[PDB]
Amino acid sequence: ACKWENDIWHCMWMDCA
Amino acid sequence: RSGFLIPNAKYTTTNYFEFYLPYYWNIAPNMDATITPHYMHRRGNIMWENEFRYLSQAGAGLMELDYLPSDKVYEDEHPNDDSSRRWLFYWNHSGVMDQVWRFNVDYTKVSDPSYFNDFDNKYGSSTDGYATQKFSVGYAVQNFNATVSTKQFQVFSSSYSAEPQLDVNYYQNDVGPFDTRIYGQAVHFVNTRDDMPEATRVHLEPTINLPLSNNWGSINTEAKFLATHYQQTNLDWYNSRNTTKLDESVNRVMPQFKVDGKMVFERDMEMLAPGYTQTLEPRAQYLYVPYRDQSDIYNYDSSLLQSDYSGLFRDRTYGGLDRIASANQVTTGVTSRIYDDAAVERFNISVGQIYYFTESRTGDDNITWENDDKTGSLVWAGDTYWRISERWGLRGGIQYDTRLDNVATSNSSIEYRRDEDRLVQLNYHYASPEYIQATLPKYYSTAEQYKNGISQVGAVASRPIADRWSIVGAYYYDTNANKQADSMLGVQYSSCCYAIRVGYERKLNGWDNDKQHAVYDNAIGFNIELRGLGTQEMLRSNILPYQNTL
Amino acid sequence: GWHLRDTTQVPSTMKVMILDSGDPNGPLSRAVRNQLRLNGVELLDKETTRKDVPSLRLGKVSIAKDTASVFRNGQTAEYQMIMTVNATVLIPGRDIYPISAKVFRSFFDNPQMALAKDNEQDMIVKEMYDRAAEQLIRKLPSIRAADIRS
Ligand SMILES: CCCCCCCCCCCCO[C@@H]1O[C@H](CO)[C@@H](O[C@H]2O[C@H](CO)[C@@H](O)[C@H](O)[C@H]2O)[C@H](O)[C@H]1O
Ligand SMILES: CCCCCCCCCCCCO[C@@H]1O[C@H](CO)[C@@H](O[C@H]2O[C@H](CO)[C@@H](O)[C@H](O)[C@H]2O)[C@H](O)[C@H]1O
Ligand SMILES: CCCCCCCCCCCCO[C@@H]1O[C@H](CO)[C@@H](O[C@H]2O[C@H](CO)[C@@H](O)[C@H](O)[C@H]2O)[C@H](O)[C@H]1O
Ligand SMILES: *CC(=O)N1CCN(C(=O)C*)CCN(C(=O)C*)CC1
Repeated sequence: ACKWENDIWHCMWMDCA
Repeated sequence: RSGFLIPNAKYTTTNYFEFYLPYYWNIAPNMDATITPHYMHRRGNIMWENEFRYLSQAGAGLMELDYLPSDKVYEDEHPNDDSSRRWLFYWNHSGVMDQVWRFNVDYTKVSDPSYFNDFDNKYGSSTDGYATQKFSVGYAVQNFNATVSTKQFQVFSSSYSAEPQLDVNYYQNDVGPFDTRIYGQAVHFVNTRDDMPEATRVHLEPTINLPLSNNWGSINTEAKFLATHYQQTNLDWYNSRNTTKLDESVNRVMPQFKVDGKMVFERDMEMLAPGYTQTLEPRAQYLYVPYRDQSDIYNYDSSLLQSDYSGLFRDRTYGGLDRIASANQVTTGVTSRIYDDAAVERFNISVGQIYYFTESRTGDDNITWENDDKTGSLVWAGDTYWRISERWGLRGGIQYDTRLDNVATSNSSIEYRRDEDRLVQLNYHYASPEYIQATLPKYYSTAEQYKNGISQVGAVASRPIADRWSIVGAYYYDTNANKQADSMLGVQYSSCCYAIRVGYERKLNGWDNDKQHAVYDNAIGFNIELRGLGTQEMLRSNILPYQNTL
Repeated sequence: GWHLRDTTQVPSTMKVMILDSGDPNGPLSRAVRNQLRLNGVELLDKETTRKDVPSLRLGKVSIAKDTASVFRNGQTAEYQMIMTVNATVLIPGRDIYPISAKVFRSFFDNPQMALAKDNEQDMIVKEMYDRAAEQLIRKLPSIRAADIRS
């Protein structure tokens, strides 16, 4: 699990490690 | 009105001599019943078959109940079993009531996995690997639908079931220039084994799209949002045996962006056929879905989808919702059509490919490719249809994957058909061993009966004689093993008041693990009906039934 | 001698039409309505008082799932799905012209992931209707020429 950072829009479209 | 039909006989290698003594009972309009004693000599008993056909406001339905109280052959092969009785229950219901209610039932349940290899194949087949048991009740109006269904499977060769599954679709078309829709699902996954994980999944998917069109071009932009919640239990046994651990609570949130575009060009086929028109249609589609690590979610209902030409532009790599592969790709294809002077399409040919800018990942990538290709043009597909004349037609398709380093699959067919009674057809199916290894379980790749793939040539023919005789033949042959797969002959004589048909079939009917060879079944039977020449019925009687390809 | 398509996929005499079927809330009706709205066709109810509007009546569809190929043990390897749809375009003054669509799809069988295969089958059916709808639209001009020939 994890919690989204402040920049929800940019963080939504990024890939995962 | 109600009485005895003509008894019919058969000789098979499974039950030797078989006798049928049907009795028809017209209970009322929309209610027929058929009670058939079926004496089997090798099993030395009588199977009682009970068919019930009904029509009601909820729709049309058919139930079948076959019961054999004891079986000598099954007793000999299973001497430690408590009882040797066999049975089969089948129920097929389909109906739409008041244009809004939809009732569907497709239920099959047999007593043992070897039922369809030993008994007649009326509502089942020996080619079946499992029996389906599906119930569904839905409410559908013009902008809304909500369905609740149950899906269970009886495997013949552990299975997951949705108990229950709820799907909801809502649409709204005129929100400014945008079309909008929302999809929702709630499913409970249960396994037959008591040590496998159980799941509850809730999924939401709002989609918006802007379409634009001309006389020649079209472009659709689509933004979709996927939010899934998993609650998983019974993870102790799985987690104690796997290095990758399943999670009890999982949230998967991901957007999807898609752009599709089509163009149409026209030209006049002046040199070949004046009045004929040729259309060239290029189509492109960019798809982006960010990568989400889904290794902590068990795969319940996601399977890899075949990628034909139409499947190249699909936005999903797997079915279901347990696995959603990341995408950064562009699909490009072209379709050429040829229409005659009457604006009737005589020819079409499509070729397309998918180019991957990044590897498609789900976090759990266990599929065995033949090479480590990850990006570039990896998937190619092609299709073709040609109506050569009013009686001649040819269809074909091919799917190539560079990761297999082979042609994945292919199929072809050429058919002549003067009418329902006079026809010839040649067909070919191919699936490579690499595709079988990649898309199927490991023991498929290691087993003799599975590992070689498919290379099958089929020929079907049907010819009337004297406007009262009909002769039908079929032969399906495997080029890899150089062995017959299926063969069928059938001759029917039709009169004004009656018809008599005699049929013969030899088919693959199983595998012998001891000497490691296929088992064959031969069946020759006669049938008399009280009065077409029955060509189409005979063509649909074997394990590889005929289908019209124009 | 290639050029962009200067005409419309739907003929100008069919730009306003009546969509009629025995299952107006079914998947085929929804797919056909979406396809007709794609090419800017104005759909009317069957009880409208506007005359000289061609009517597209959707017949009953049939979906068959047969075994295309088998393994060495006689088990099903590939399933072939065939969707057949019949319809009639009635131009009120002139005549009623029948049309049909046939769609072929294939998929491999997997008992071990049978439930997943069932989901895949549903997806395939949800594609097939769309293809059938497209085929119906592609038979629209051939009717129109048949209206002009007679
Ligand atoms: C009409 C329907 C409504 C449509 C509304 C528009 C929705 C789409 C919003 C823009 C996002 C889609 O655009 C998509 O953006 C992502 C941002 O991660 C780009 O993706 C790229 O972004 C950055 C680059 O530094 C990386 O984090 C990422 O790994 C990379 O793939 C995709 O290449 C692009 O295709
Ligand atoms: C682009 C539009 C047109 C595309 C559609 C064309 C029709 C489909 C192809 C049908 C041709 C016959 O089917 C074809 O059979 C041969 C073998 O018999 C396959 O060939 C495959 O197996 C043979 C085995 O002998 C290997 O030697 C070969 O390297 C391998 O590719 C082809 O991969 C398959 O496509
Ligand atoms: C498209 C039109 C053409 C198709 C129509 C014609 C249908 C007939 C196809 C030819 C095959 C049928 O012929 C098949 O031959 C095999 C040869 O292994 C024999 O099969 C079996 O028969 C007996 C009983 O087990 C044994 O003696 C034999 O060794 C064994 O192979 C049978 O004679 C029949 O099963
Ligand atoms: C915590 C989490 O599961 N996500 C947010 C973390 N971020 C981010 O950019 C803020 C990126 C990775 N991500 C993954 O799934 C690996 C997205 C979900």
